[PDB]
Amino acid sequence: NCVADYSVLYNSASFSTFKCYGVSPTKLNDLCFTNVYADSFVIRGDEVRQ
Amino acid sequence: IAPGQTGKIADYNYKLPDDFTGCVIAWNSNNLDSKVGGNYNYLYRLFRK
Repeated sequence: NCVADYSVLYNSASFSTFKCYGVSPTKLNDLCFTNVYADSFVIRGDEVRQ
Repeated sequence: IAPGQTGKIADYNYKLPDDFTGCVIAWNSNNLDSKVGGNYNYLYRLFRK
């Protein structure tokens, strides 16, 4: 029930890929999904691909 | 500079389509430049609308 505001990832830098989307990426929008399972933690940082 | 990218520099700062299947050479190495006396001649064009 939020504004979404897909103005990140393409923003700043670093980050990771997605590999889990549909078609026409951009700021996603259009389809606004159903849930946001926001998970937070800290990793060693070298793994990344793990 | 790769397919699927959506960063501002990808299109906002500098326009470069990600569907190219040829060859684009955009390296990153100071080497020759080595300009320590305020090398501001190369603009950025951050303000894009």
